[PDB]
Amino acid sequence: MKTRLEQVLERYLNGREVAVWGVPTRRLLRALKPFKFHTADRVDPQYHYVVAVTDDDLTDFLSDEQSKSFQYANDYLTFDDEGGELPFERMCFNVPVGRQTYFGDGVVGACENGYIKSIGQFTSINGTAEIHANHQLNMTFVSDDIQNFFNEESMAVFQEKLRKDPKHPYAYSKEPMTIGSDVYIGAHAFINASTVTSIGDGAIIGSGAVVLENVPPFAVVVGVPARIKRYRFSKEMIETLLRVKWWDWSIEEINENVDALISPELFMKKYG
Amino acid sequence: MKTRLEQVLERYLNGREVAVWGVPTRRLLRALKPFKFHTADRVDPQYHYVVAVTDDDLTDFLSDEQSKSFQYANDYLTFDDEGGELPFERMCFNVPVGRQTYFGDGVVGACENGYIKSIGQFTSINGTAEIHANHQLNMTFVSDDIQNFFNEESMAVFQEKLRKDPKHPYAYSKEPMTIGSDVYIGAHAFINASTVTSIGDGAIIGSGAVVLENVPPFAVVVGVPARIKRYRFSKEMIETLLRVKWWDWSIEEINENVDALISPELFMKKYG
Amino acid sequence: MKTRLEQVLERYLNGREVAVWGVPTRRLLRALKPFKFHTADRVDPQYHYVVAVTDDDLTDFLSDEQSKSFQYANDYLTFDDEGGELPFERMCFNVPVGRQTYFGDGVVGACENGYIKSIGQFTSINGTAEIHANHQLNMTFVSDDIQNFFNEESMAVFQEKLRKDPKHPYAYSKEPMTIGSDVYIGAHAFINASTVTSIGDGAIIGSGAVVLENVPPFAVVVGVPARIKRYRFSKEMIETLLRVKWWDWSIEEINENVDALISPELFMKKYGS
Ligand SMILES: CN[C@@H]1[C@@H](O[C@H]2O[C@H](CO)[C@@H](N)[C@H](O)[C@H]2O)O[C@H]2C[C@@H](N)[C@@H](O[C@H]3[C@H](O)[C@@H](O)[C@H](N)C[C@@H]3N)O[C@@H]2[C@@H]1O
Ligand SMILES: CN[C@@H]1[C@@H](O[C@H]2O[C@H](CO)[C@@H](N)[C@H](O)[C@H]2O)O[C@H]2C[C@@H](N)[C@@H](O[C@H]3[C@H](O)[C@@H](O)[C@H](N)C[C@@H]3N)O[C@@H]2[C@@H]1O
Ligand SMILES: CN[C@@H]1[C@@H](O[C@H]2O[C@H](CO)[C@@H](N)[C@H](O)[C@H]2O)O[C@H]2C[C@@H](N)[C@@H](O[C@H]3[C@H](O)[C@@H](O)[C@H](N)C[C@@H]3N)O[C@@H]2[C@@H]1O
Repeated sequence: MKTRLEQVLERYLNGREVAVWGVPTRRLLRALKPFKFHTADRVDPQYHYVVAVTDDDLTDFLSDEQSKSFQYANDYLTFDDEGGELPFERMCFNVPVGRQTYFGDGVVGACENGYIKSIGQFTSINGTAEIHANHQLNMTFVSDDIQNFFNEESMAVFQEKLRKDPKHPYAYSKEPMTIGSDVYIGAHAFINASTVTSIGDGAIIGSGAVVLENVPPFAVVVGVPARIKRYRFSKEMIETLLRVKWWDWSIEEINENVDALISPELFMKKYG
Repeated sequence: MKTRLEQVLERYLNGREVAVWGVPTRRLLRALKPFKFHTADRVDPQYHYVVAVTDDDLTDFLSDEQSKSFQYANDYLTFDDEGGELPFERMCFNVPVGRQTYFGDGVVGACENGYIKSIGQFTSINGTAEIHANHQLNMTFVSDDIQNFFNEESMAVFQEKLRKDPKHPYAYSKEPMTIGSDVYIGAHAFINASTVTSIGDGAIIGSGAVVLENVPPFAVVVGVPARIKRYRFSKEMIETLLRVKWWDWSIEEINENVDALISPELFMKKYG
Repeated sequence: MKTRLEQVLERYLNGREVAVWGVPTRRLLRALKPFKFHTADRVDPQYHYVVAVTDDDLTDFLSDEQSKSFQYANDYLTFDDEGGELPFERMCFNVPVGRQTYFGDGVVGACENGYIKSIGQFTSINGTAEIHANHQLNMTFVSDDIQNFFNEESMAVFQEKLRKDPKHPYAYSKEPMTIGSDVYIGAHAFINASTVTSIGDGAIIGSGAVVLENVPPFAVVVGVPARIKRYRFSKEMIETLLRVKWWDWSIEEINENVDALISPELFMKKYGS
């Protein structure tokens, strides 16, 4: 598919040459082949778009006096940062991701696995959070890679049972999960992709939480298994929030309405 | 002793040359010295065995149309994948590992530490699972690296007390862990190498579980600390399973009795 | 700002050349600018100090027969190991770290974020442990990166409310946390940098524990969220330990009192007063 980098370069490269900051990998070279590129030496934002290969390389680049006139995404990006936030809506494999939303390699993998339908705007997911499905639980075995030994006939009856399974092994037979906007997920959290179809808008998933069922909008869930500890707002305000959907506002609307975003009391007065 | 790649090349290289896909590392070049190798350009499975250096390199390889004649393990492997599954029983730091069994870097480390006696067949361990022992808890200090300041005399006094400690700090004076066959371990799980000697065949360890005691065969454990939630099968069927040991079956046997593998009621009718 | 490597070379390089064991990186070559360095081939501790670039590189070096003449820290180090243990007290992003103390990249990042005041001596932190703060919980939004869209007037109003927030979003307006000496933190543990200011001396944080408030000295905490399960020692010996502070002892004193360190009963007979 189109990587994050490719989506950014299609939007912001603007005919410049890519200055690679770090050791180029084969995956990077494949992504840059539609573009002119070279190993960064002296860089000028009028002439160059800087791609740091790793986050390590970005730290070095941003520590260098040459980076001062380079703006995030517009002039530079990290290649190995497929979950990194962007100022525009993007695709992660074939999952739409909203603005200013970030996540780590586990969620990137879940996006590739087809476990995720969409990730909302202004959503914050700690890099250590994980999303995996259940194996089959209604067979004699729980192994998945046993199937590498299955011939065509055995694999057919095995696959056929996997669909009829109402418990959705490997996320079969279910809708991929929606992760809403203005969502927060802390370190080492886990969401089960066989048994969860929605993390509601505004949900907060605490560190260490193991989420086995849907999280309602603006619920705060903690623990193993994860349980609703409280809601962020009253029922009336949650009702208003889901109607107004400030997370779809334009940048101008976000700034014009900043007092209502900073103050829930002013939000309710204006919209509720 | 031998890395995973070396065990695979010993079995499958078949007089071909190794085509390296990705930037090589010091440890890869050490593993490749007995074999002729070169940087991959054009590759053909009749002539070449493709070694992807990193998991990212493999992703790039399998996206290239040159790869679709290449079979997993038989014609290509990832070097940085010591926990990766294989169609034959292998060694991981002198720990026997069964067919189609995979685990991540934490479990690889525990094998190197001598914490694990063996890992069974068709066993599936999430890459973020961890296995560590306890430090000593019957001394004034809990630190391990204070011993870096111990002269000869102090080290001898410290080691003699560790060796008679019935709680097996650093897994001293206990049997290394057996992990059974048809076992599942989910994300962020932990197993204490000081207090656990067996994960029974068929055991399922839920994501986030913190396992401090042996897990009986076919038990499902969850939580912090881990406690049994349920058993996969009746006591009679568990007895039957531990007798038949389908996980030692030939590939022919697996396909012939695939009906019994997918239907536990057929399994008990045929073998119970 | 000085890397761990530079701090070690400043003390131990002793006029030698750095032999780089592994593929060098941008960050390594910048840290090696003040030094003589070359790609390692044949290495001799008389002439060379070996820097493994990655931990995997270090595994390869230590499997090589040339490495048996090299002592840890004195003659070799890993570049990608900013939280690695050392025989001297060091800085990690302006955070003092005691001797023989180790931690992983999660704690290193917490150091860089300003969340940690100091980390004590002989403290063992699993590499998978994580320390981060809460976002603001008193606004309409919980996102942080929404602020990339704030103009200067919006950002000012946002930052003003964060600074007056008594629950310390992003660790605002609180003391960075102290992590004591002789501390142990297990795999996948988490400490909340918004609501924790002290992990007491001698505390044990079990694997998977989610620590949301201060851990008293020598308490053992487990669970999500973490709860005190037991103390390592009696009240009297905890008082004695906090006074003797053997973790500040010199190498000479540590070996002279090895018996008191190994047997708590002997520790109290000598120090319990
Ligand atoms: C550079 N500082 C940032 C900090 O900013 C906060 O403290 C700053 C200094 O006091 C303030 N100037 C700022 O207003 C305030 O918001 O907010 C945290 C929030 C946390 N979820 C995470 O998200 C990042 C992810 O970790 C990362 O992976 C992703 N790429 C980007 C995310 N923002 O890391 C950032 C980062 O540590
Ligand atoms: C590539 N797809 C796989 C999926 O297969 C399932 O969904 C497919 C598409 O719907 C089906 N065709 C297939 O029959 C079914 O089993 O099962 C999961 C099971 C999970 N424990 C893990 O194990 C992998 C580890 O994560 C990895 O590290 C290790 N190398 C190999 C393991 N299989 O990742 C795989 C992987 O996401
Ligand atoms: C190389 N072996 C070491 C082992 O030594 C123990 O078993 C040995 C016998 O097999 C004994 N000779 C030794 O006396 C005893 O203490 O103690 C553990 C303690 C654990 N917190 C971790 O800490 C390490 C961190 O994982 C690492 O990241 C950090 N750099 C250094 C830490 N010690 O990994 C080490 C490592 O596995």
